[PDB]
Amino acid sequence: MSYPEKFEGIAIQSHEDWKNPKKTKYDPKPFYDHDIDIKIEACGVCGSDIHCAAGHWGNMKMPLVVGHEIVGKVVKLGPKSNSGLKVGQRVGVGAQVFSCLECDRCKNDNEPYCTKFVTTYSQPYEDGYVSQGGYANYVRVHEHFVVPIPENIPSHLAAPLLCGGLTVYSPLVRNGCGPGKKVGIVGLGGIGSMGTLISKAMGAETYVISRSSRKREDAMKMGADHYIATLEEGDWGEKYFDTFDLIVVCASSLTDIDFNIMPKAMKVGGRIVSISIPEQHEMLSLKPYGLKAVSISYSALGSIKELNQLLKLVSEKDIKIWVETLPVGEAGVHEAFERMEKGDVRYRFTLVGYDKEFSD
Amino acid sequence: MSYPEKFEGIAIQSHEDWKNPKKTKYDPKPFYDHDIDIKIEACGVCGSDIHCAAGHWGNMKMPLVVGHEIVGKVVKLGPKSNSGLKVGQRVGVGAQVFSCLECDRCKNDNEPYCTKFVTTYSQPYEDGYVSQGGYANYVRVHEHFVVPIPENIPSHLAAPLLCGGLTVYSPLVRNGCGPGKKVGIVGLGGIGSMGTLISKAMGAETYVISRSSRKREDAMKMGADHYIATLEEGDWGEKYFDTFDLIVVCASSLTDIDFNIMPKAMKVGGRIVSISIPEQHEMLSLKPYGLKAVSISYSALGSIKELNQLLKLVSEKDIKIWVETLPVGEAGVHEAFERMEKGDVRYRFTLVGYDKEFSD
Ligand SMILES: NC(=O)c1ccc[n+]([C@@H]2O[C@H](COP(=O)([O-])OP(=O)(O)OC[C@H]3O[C@@H](n4cnc5c(N)ncnc54)[C@H](OP(=O)(O)O)[C@@H]3O)[C@@H](O)[C@H]2O)c1
Ligand SMILES: NC(=O)c1ccc[n+]([C@@H]2O[C@H](COP(=O)([O-])OP(=O)(O)OC[C@H]3O[C@@H](n4cnc5c(N)ncnc54)[C@H](OP(=O)(O)O)[C@@H]3O)[C@@H](O)[C@H]2O)c1
Ligand SMILES: [Zn+2]
Ligand SMILES: [Zn+2]
Ligand SMILES: [Zn+2]
Ligand SMILES: [Zn+2]
Repeated sequence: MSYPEKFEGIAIQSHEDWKNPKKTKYDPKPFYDHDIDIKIEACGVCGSDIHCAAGHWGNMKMPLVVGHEIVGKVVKLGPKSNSGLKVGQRVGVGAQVFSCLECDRCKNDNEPYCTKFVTTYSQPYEDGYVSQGGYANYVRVHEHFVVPIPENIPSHLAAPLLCGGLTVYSPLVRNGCGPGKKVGIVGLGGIGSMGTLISKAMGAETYVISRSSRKREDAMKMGADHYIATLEEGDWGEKYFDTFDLIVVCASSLTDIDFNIMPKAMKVGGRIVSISIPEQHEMLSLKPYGLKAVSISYSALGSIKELNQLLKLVSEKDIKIWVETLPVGEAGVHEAFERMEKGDVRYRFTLVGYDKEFSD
Repeated sequence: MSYPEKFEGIAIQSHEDWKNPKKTKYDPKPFYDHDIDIKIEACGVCGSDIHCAAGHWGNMKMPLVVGHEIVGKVVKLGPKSNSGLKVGQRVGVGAQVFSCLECDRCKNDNEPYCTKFVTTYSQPYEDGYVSQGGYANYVRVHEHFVVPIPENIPSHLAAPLLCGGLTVYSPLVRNGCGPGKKVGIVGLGGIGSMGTLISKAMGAETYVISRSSRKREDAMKMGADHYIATLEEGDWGEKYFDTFDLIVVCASSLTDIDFNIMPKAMKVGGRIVSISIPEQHEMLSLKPYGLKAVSISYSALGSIKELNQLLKLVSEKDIKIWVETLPVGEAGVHEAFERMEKGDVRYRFTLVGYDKEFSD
């Protein structure tokens, strides 16, 4: 029906026909004291959107609305709301959508690591409702996880930051990325590029680390201080020995990644932080003998604090990421999904034209 | 013959008979401009002394004088010596004995991680001579790697800190071991014991992590603010979820770290540092999302700068490690290698009584 009782969206109907989501109406989650309703206007197509829909993460209950780099207008506020969020405001919602908000980790700005963590879609809340929203007309989210979008960031350029961006930003900040450091980006995909830009915006000397040579010209155009092509090096660890302070791995998979070499290019005390979550059938493998004075670790999304910090940065040092736009709808999400599989993205897809697709 | 012509120690003869080191004389390494000669007066038994003799590091060119926790007085100073070391001065030498002292890692106090790194024993120098010293009347080391043992530290207690000690000290100071911070030591062995102490010494709430409760009492005696039993407490990472900032492991190895549990006990940002040395080819496989907000790596000895700090620390806060001495001689050694390869050590042996064993 309409916005209050039913939500509509382009939802995955089966993990086999994942490339052909169908428009669907579905019950919103129950509305809670702090939840907020957002009418979407733009959403970013994230690699996770794919892994999930393709069933790479396990059998997900269907139907399923994906997409978690949401930008839209506040349309209704929860009873016990409190955060200046005002109906009509252009806000954003990323990958996380809930946290206990009371444990130390939460109060210490580490809600991505909260015990009661809940992702935007494909997860059941305590009430049992499995998070939806994203490629839809409305999303229902607890206010703590809704951020304001700096007035000067085009929606189609703000959206991706909400997850792909925040995902590189959190590890970068936390691990010293900034003036005078030598940062490295593995995998120039959707996150990688944002991670390259954001890298520079923070002040470091960034190295893009890809396997083929295709993305070279593009990397420099983003401000890369240098480019490396694994397949063309034979042992870049050996060659770039003792150069990197921090390296963030943003690959969609870890199969074409040598964690037995990477350490060499790491300065004493350097740190390797992987950001990826590959198919359920993959491990992070390496001969430990190399983690000599080098630390390897995995990182989740970022804190909402960091998320606002990023939004501030992109807004201030005026960051313009690489996005292509497609209209929400079965045909658009199809092309989006299709191309993401083909890796045929000039980095980021942002579904738009939400109002001329969902009507009432 | 004697000191100038050639030394003599309790050398090993074969990786097989490694438990029966026969006394042997050998030509000292060349005496370069900046080297120094030390008539050892005390030495500590390091686990690695065993590991090397047993051949866990591969087949070594025989014979071989192990031991690299050397304590002794200065005999001669190379023609260009400029450390400020006086002859007869009480100094010490540990696991490292050389570094290019010209590379960045060096001018930045990271000698252990230097390219031209050379260990105290069983390794050829730039010139080919295989490093000796240790369980002998003397040892010829580059002055740079000679530290002035503090006047108030009984030489049978100073020695262990040269290696063992320093090995845990570094990981601790480099990872912020101190007031507030909650340190966790895994493996109440030799290195593990000096760790618990130094940890408390440095002002950090310390937990000792062993599987059994055997050493449970000793731990509390050394200052441990708490004790944990691996096998005994089942899922300790759960019980102690989100507590440790740092954990320096000293057990069997890094690939024995049940990451399906240990990480759990690490607070977001936590560091698991192994101090054991992995096989150049051991390969580790943890979930891509296993080290969630937890890093993992290993450390090697420490810089002399740190080595001195440790000494200064031990001197001032006056710490006494749990040492048991033995006669520096074929007989003694056997008792040591024999009780080391068993754990029948009250943490650290110190082969003393040099003067009354080598004569001339
Ligand atoms: N922890 C978190 O909070 C979080 C949040 C969001 C996403 N993620 C993870 O981030 C990934 C999403 O990727 P994305 O959306 O940023 O980018 P994407 O547009 O999917 O591109 C991924 C890029 O990584 C590289 N890649 C793909 N397959 C690879 C393989 N087999 N071996 C080595 N490199 C490969 C490619 O770059 P090159 O060809 O240039 O090497 C590719 O362009 C997923 O794995 C997801 O689980 C984690
Ligand atoms: N990187 C460096 O600079 C450096 C310098 C010196 C030494 N090291 C390394 O440090 C180790 C030397 O040990 P150490 O001399 O300090 O002590 P040690 O007296 O040899 O005792 C080692 C202790 O670790 C634990 N352990 C032994 N086998 C184990 C196993 N299979 N699984 C789990 N835990 C086990 C035991 O403690 P619990 O029974 O209480 O658990 C044992 O008492 C070697 O592995 C060496 O390579 C590295
Ligand atoms: Zn929480
Ligand atoms: Zn994402
Ligand atoms: Zn040692
Ligand atoms: Zn050097």
